[PDB]
Amino acid sequence: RNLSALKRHRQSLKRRLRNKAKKSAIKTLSKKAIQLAQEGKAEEALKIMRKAESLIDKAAKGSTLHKNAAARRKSRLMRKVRQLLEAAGAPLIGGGLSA
Amino acid sequence: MVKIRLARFGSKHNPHYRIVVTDARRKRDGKYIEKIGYYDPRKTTPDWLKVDVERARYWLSVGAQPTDTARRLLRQAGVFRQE
Amino acid sequence: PKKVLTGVVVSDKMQKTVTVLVERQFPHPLYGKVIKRSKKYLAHDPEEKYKLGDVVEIIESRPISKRKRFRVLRLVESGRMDLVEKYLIRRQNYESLSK
Amino acid sequence: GRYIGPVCRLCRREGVKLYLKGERCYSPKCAMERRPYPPGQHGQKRARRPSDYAVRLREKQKLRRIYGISERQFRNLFEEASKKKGVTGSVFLGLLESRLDNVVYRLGFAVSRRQARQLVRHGHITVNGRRVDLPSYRVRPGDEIAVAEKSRNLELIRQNLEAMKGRKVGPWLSLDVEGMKGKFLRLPDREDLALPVNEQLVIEFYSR
RNA sequence: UGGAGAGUCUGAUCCUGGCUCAGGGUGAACGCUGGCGGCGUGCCUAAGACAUGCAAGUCGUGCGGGCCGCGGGGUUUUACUCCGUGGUCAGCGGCGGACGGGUGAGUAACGCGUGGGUGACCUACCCGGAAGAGGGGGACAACCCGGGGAAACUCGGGCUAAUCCCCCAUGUGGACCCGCCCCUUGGGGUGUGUCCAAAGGGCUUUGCCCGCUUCCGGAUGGGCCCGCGUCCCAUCAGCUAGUUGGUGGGGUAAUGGCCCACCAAGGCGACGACGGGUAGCCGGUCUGAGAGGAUGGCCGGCCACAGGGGCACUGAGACACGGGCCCCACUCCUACGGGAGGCAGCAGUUAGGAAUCUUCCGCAAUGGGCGCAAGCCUGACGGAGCGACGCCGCUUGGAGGAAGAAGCCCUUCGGGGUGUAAACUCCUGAACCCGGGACGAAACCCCCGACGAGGGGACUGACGGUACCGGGGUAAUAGCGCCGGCCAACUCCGUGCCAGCAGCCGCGGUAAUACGGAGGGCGCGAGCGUUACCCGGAUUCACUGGGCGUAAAGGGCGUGUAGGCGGCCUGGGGCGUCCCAUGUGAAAGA
Ligand SMILES: [Mg+2]
Ligand SMILES: [Mg+2]
Ligand SMILES: [Mg+2]
Ligand SMILES: [Mg+2]
Ligand SMILES: [Mg+2]
Ligand SMILES: [Mg+2]
Ligand SMILES: [Mg+2]
Ligand SMILES: [Mg+2]
Ligand SMILES: [Mg+2]
Ligand SMILES: [Mg+2]
Ligand SMILES: [Mg+2]
Ligand SMILES: [Mg+2]
Ligand SMILES: [Mg+2]
Ligand SMILES: [Mg+2]
Ligand SMILES: [Mg+2]
Ligand SMILES: [Mg+2]
Ligand SMILES: [Mg+2]
Ligand SMILES: [Mg+2]
Ligand SMILES: [Mg+2]
Ligand SMILES: [Mg+2]
Ligand SMILES: [Mg+2]
Ligand SMILES: [Mg+2]
Ligand SMILES: [Mg+2]
Ligand SMILES: [Mg+2]
Ligand SMILES: [Mg+2]
Ligand SMILES: [Mg+2]
Ligand SMILES: [Mg+2]
Ligand SMILES: [Mg+2]
Ligand SMILES: [Mg+2]
Ligand SMILES: [Mg+2]
Ligand SMILES: [Mg+2]
Ligand SMILES: [Mg+2]
Ligand SMILES: [Mg+2]
Ligand SMILES: [Mg+2]
Ligand SMILES: [Mg+2]
Ligand SMILES: [Mg+2]
Ligand SMILES: [Mg+2]
Ligand SMILES: [Mg+2]
Ligand SMILES: [Mg+2]
Ligand SMILES: [Mg+2]
Ligand SMILES: [Mg+2]
Ligand SMILES: [Mg+2]
Ligand SMILES: [Mg+2]
Ligand SMILES: [Mg+2]
Ligand SMILES: [Mg+2]
Ligand SMILES: [Mg+2]
Ligand SMILES: [Mg+2]
Ligand SMILES: [Mg+2]
Ligand SMILES: [Mg+2]
Ligand SMILES: [Mg+2]
Ligand SMILES: [Mg+2]
Ligand SMILES: [Mg+2]
Ligand SMILES: [Mg+2]
Ligand SMILES: [Mg+2]
Ligand SMILES: [Mg+2]
Ligand SMILES: [Mg+2]
Ligand SMILES: [Mg+2]
Ligand SMILES: [Mg+2]
Ligand SMILES: [Mg+2]
Ligand SMILES: [Mg+2]
Ligand SMILES: [Mg+2]
Ligand SMILES: [Mg+2]
Ligand SMILES: [Mg+2]
Ligand SMILES: [Mg+2]
Ligand SMILES: [Mg+2]
Ligand SMILES: [Mg+2]
Ligand SMILES: [Mg+2]
Ligand SMILES: [Mg+2]
Ligand SMILES: [Mg+2]
Ligand SMILES: [Mg+2]
Ligand SMILES: [Mg+2]
Ligand SMILES: [Mg+2]
Ligand SMILES: [Mg+2]
Ligand SMILES: [Mg+2]
Ligand SMILES: [Mg+2]
Ligand SMILES: [Mg+2]
Ligand SMILES: [Mg+2]
Ligand SMILES: [Mg+2]
Ligand SMILES: [Mg+2]
Ligand SMILES: [Mg+2]
Ligand SMILES: [Mg+2]
Ligand SMILES: [Mg+2]
Ligand SMILES: [Mg+2]
Ligand SMILES: [Mg+2]
Ligand SMILES: [Mg+2]
Ligand SMILES: [Mg+2]
Ligand SMILES: [Mg+2]
Ligand SMILES: [Mg+2]
Ligand SMILES: [Mg+2]
Ligand SMILES: [Mg+2]
Ligand SMILES: [Mg+2]
Ligand SMILES: [Mg+2]
Ligand SMILES: [Mg+2]
Ligand SMILES: [Mg+2]
Ligand SMILES: [Mg+2]
Ligand SMILES: [Mg+2]
Ligand SMILES: [Mg+2]
Ligand SMILES: [Mg+2]
Ligand SMILES: [Mg+2]
Ligand SMILES: [Mg+2]
Ligand SMILES: [Mg+2]
Ligand SMILES: [Mg+2]
Ligand SMILES: [Mg+2]
Ligand SMILES: [Mg+2]
Ligand SMILES: [Mg+2]
Ligand SMILES: [Mg+2]
Ligand SMILES: [Mg+2]
Ligand SMILES: [Mg+2]
Ligand SMILES: [Mg+2]
Ligand SMILES: [Mg+2]
Ligand SMILES: [Mg+2]
Ligand SMILES: [Mg+2]
Ligand SMILES: [Zn+2]
Repeated sequence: RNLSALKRHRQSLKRRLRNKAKKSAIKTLSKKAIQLAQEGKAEEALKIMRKAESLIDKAAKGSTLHKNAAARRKSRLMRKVRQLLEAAGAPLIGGGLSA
Repeated sequence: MVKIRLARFGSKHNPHYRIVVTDARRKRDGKYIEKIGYYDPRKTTPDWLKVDVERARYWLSVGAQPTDTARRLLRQAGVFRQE
Repeated sequence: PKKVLTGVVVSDKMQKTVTVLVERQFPHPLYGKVIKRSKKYLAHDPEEKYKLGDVVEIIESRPISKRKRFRVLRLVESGRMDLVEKYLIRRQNYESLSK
Repeated sequence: GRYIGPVCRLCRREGVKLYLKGERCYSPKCAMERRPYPPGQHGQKRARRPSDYAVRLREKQKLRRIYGISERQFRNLFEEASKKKGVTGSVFLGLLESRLDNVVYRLGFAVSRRQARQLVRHGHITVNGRRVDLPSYRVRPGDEIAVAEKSRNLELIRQNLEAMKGRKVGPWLSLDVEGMKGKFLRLPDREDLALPVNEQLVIEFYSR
């Protein structure tokens, strides 16, 4: 009895919280950004879409989103922001997106 | 990682190895990529080792890793001899 | 090579989709006579181009949905309902031989 | 282990002289002399016409019992002959004639078949300088079948080679009598053997 | 290069027709018998339940400590404290526990086979190439302190290191929106904008080794998709609601009703839908003249499962045999509150069964995991053990020996048989004794040379003192079946439709070659018979290769649907068909 492969299980729950935390940040910021895009604030939605992107590409640096999984959310975000930003557009910050 | 190693095809007390390219994860006698030579340890025949070096030289370019015993035999057929 | 087939459209009633009937000739493996089997394929028609009775070339494609792994390449021969009427009549015969 | 027991009783059952006894099959004691009828209580009774299988069966035994081999090694030798290229009939004989124990007798090193078997089995026979103690060992053309110098001083060996003086050997064999050497030149042909056995009969025995 | 038949229905005949036998095969079992060795093989039943032991770890060259001990220091002494070192324990962190090993349950299915698609994708470690590593900040174990519980364990407080975690920078480059260019499904390039990098350790410490980061490519491994092939029942004929498609979204490495909302009403079936039964599939194996039939043990490839069911976490990779959570059945501990388990891993036990092995040796070889290395782990593996379970090789003597002993058996009472067989003469020398005594093993490492090529040197056995060689040397296990025909081998006595034989036809009701024993004979021989099962004979499901007037078999007749089939001439096409080239057809087998 008493194999020390339980050491792996103990680490598994460490990484569990880590991955879980970063994801809940990604989601909460993305929904906050797309809220503003739908609500027409062009600067604030952009200032947030940047941090969402930065948080995404940071999550991929580790073992959370490592694959193109990061790219999907980055892709989906910038589209829905730019789309929702088409209601009296005026892309004020213009930082995150391309001309 | 793809490796170069031996595979036992002889019988009980009569071993005959097939120098072989295979993924390290497959069985030592299981499926393999390419047969690159044979080894008779008991040296029962006049020709108990053959390699086809230029083929073995290919797999070392693409990152095959030979065993200590495989590298020992490859050196004996001059895979690494560079003159 | 992507597998390519040539058959006749027997169904218009779906959206963006046509059912293509591809016959096949081959000798029997033991009794040696030439037998004619046939199999229906669900083809993707994005532009709703092809109609009932059209004879089209079908090609193995990246799956569009369940049961839809083929796209319509080109129209070979247009409008021969005799091939369709052959299929309808056989399908119509199954209302008998039940009870 | 092969058949071991009364031999010149099998000279009688086959109806043909079987020289497995070596000598005394030549002297008028073989029991083929003045007793050609088969053994047993009913040996002197008139024999019924043999069935078509009866003839084929007896012909195989007449051949098998001559070399002194169990049916196991016998059958396997046949199935080997049918696959190889050539006439199944003659090839099978040449394979029997390639038996070391049979070559030893054929070379006159031993008086009989059973005797030549024991000479091999005890290591007295040399094949190309090495000892070979297996009677089933198949001799290839060109191999030298000699006598171990350990045994060259044995009185049984100097006995048989004394009567071999001036004696001729088969056209596919040749022997040096003094140095107790010998050589297997070639596979004998059907004509090279005088064996009183119809081979087509034995083949026909195995089609069933 | 290959093809045998026979018995049986009649008083006799021919034909039809079933049954039966000779042959080969087996993971076999049973009876009697049983000498040696080599190579194979060994729970086919309960995927029933399992005692005990072992089967996955490693790294101090990632980091900080606890305990026990030694030595050297700051001090006059003490207290306290600094440094080095040895053992030992876990902890934090990295890589491996997804390989390897087992099983055949479930699956009739893109599960497998085979040939392809991926412009719809992933791939740790390894190899090639380009580039880079600057500064700062933080926490959790160990440990210390307290509490709860019988236990498993668990709760709270405090300190701390790092190759743990985080921020900023540097932007070789990559990611994303949009535009443009070329390709054509999401491929490649380009522009603007935004976002994204990192870690140190080690010494022979000025340089090199083990590592770290981003990107591109290779190699290997894999995911998904497609054509085709894949057992029986029609006494299963109709099936289907995410079911069929669409738009948009969610999710994934990635397509997709994979999931979700909404819209359309579709999708499948006699070319076998749906249901039911059965079953892992193949390479191959057995058989066969072949076509074919049968089978899938061992070995190799794929798949599926890990007591039953469901579920996710961690990760390059799992929905994970020896990881986690939950429900259920069972077994154990229980302070009745609650816990611990999971041999279809190697042996081994029990149950079931006709039946299936040692709780063995070993890290020496090969292979795998970790490490700079030394080395550690490895019931993978290599070996041994047991079992005639299969295959093969080998012995139980060789030669001389009476017109022929004893005994037994038959007899025409003359004699015949066992039979050169034995006795006995001579030679050899299975076992066993004595000595020598392996190959399988050369690298890793060390030294020279630059840790390269190359050269040089050194340690390293389970099997095993076994194999083998040399010497010595004893005549030294034979069994089982059958003898009426097929089918090879016959007489006597015993028994009287009894006792019994029997694969089929049949024997026995007073002379039985068929019962039972003896003598004798035939067949194989360390085996011989038997039962079961598979193919064969069987052309008896007939593609090769059958039939239906009377033998089994024309539908009571018609109409006509589907399907099958198609007169003569020319021409296009080239689907079937034929030919060449090529790729594939793993290895083993044959
Ligand atoms: Mg660990
Ligand atoms: Mg939230
Ligand atoms: Mg993941
Ligand atoms: Mg693999
Ligand atoms: Mg090279
Ligand atoms: Mg040079
Ligand atoms: Mg040079
Ligand atoms: Mg339509
Ligand atoms: Mg769709
Ligand atoms: Mg198209
Ligand atoms: Mg209907
Ligand atoms: Mg043959
Ligand atoms: Mg040929
Ligand atoms: Mg032949
Ligand atoms: Mg000749
Ligand atoms: Mg035959
Ligand atoms: Mg022939
Ligand atoms: Mg021919
Ligand atoms: Mg020819
Ligand atoms: Mg043939
Ligand atoms: Mg009768
Ligand atoms: Mg008759
Ligand atoms: Mg009749
Ligand atoms: Mg009768
Ligand atoms: Mg018949
Ligand atoms: Mg049989
Ligand atoms: Mg064995
Ligand atoms: Mg089982
Ligand atoms: Mg162990
Ligand atoms: Mg230490
Ligand atoms: Mg002191
Ligand atoms: Mg001092
Ligand atoms: Mg003191
Ligand atoms: Mg210290
Ligand atoms: Mg210490
Ligand atoms: Mg440790
Ligand atoms: Mg595990
Ligand atoms: Mg496995
Ligand atoms: Mg096994
Ligand atoms: Mg089913
Ligand atoms: Mg079905
Ligand atoms: Mg397939
Ligand atoms: Mg299929
Ligand atoms: Mg494939
Ligand atoms: Mg701190
Ligand atoms: Mg710090
Ligand atoms: Mg704490
Ligand atoms: Mg704390
Ligand atoms: Mg930055
Ligand atoms: Mg750039
Ligand atoms: Mg730019
Ligand atoms: Mg740092
Ligand atoms: Mg890091
Ligand atoms: Mg590639
Ligand atoms: Mg099917
Ligand atoms: Mg719905
Ligand atoms: Mg969709
Ligand atoms: Mg709509
Ligand atoms: Mg069909
Ligand atoms: Mg099953
Ligand atoms: Mg065959
Ligand atoms: Mg079949
Ligand atoms: Mg099958
Ligand atoms: Mg298997
Ligand atoms: Mg399950
Ligand atoms: Mg179980
Ligand atoms: Mg389960
Ligand atoms: Mg990992
Ligand atoms: Mg699984
Ligand atoms: Mg287990
Ligand atoms: Mg246990
Ligand atoms: Mg029992
Ligand atoms: Mg065993
Ligand atoms: Mg390494
Ligand atoms: Mg261990
Ligand atoms: Mg083994
Ligand atoms: Mg007498
Ligand atoms: Mg004698
Ligand atoms: Mg002696
Ligand atoms: Mg060695
Ligand atoms: Mg050596
Ligand atoms: Mg070592
Ligand atoms: Mg040096
Ligand atoms: Mg060297
Ligand atoms: Mg030793
Ligand atoms: Mg000796
Ligand atoms: Mg004796
Ligand atoms: Mg017979
Ligand atoms: Mg007879
Ligand atoms: Mg009987
Ligand atoms: Mg009487
Ligand atoms: Mg009578
Ligand atoms: Mg009587
Ligand atoms: Mg009798
Ligand atoms: Mg009797
Ligand atoms: Mg008898
Ligand atoms: Mg034998
Ligand atoms: Mg049969
Ligand atoms: Mg047939
Ligand atoms: Mg036939
Ligand atoms: Mg029948
Ligand atoms: Mg026919
Ligand atoms: Mg024909
Ligand atoms: Mg008929
Ligand atoms: Mg009739
Ligand atoms: Mg009529
Ligand atoms: Mg009728
Ligand atoms: Mg015509
Ligand atoms: Mg036609
Ligand atoms: Mg053509
Ligand atoms: Mg092959
Ligand atoms: Mg070969
Ligand atoms: Zn004689």
